[PDB]
Amino acid sequence: VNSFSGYLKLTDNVYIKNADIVEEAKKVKPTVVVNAANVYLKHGGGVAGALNKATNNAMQVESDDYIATNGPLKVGGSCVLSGHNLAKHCLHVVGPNVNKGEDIQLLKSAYENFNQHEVLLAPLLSAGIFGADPIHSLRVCVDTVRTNVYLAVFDKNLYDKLVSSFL
Ligand SMILES: O=C(O)c1cncc(O)c1
Repeated sequence: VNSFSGYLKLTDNVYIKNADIVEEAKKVKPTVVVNAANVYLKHGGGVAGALNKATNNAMQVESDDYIATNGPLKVGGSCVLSGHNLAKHCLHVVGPNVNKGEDIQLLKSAYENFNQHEVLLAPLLSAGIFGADPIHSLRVCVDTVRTNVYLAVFDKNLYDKLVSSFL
């Protein structure tokens, strides 16, 4: 049993809810929250900007030190950093950004990072301002992630469309 409440079960291991991931992280304090990161860990907008704002910019300060030491992530890659006041850990995952021309096939590689963690609170990778079709992102998630994933979809309209269209 875990602390996640009000989710809709899609599969054996994937659950979904209409929720602000920031508000959900603050309530649950999950072991892992996933950030919709870019390779530079520049948390300017969407999930990353909202998560970073909720940490009072401590996520960005930590991220800048990580990049100064290690250089940029790969598209499809990830790193584990602090979850600050939101979670134990933040798994920063880089899905491909369609608005930068990145290979959508990298979305499966991005989701494979989730399999290193038994339970996660996450957004749909490459959705929102990353430009991918969220229906596609949910299908790749279900077909890739084997660990237990609790998806927080920000848009009520989109949430209802994801549920209604789910095969
Ligand atoms: O994860 C989301 O629900 C999301 C919704 N809108 C914009 C965005 O970048 C992400």
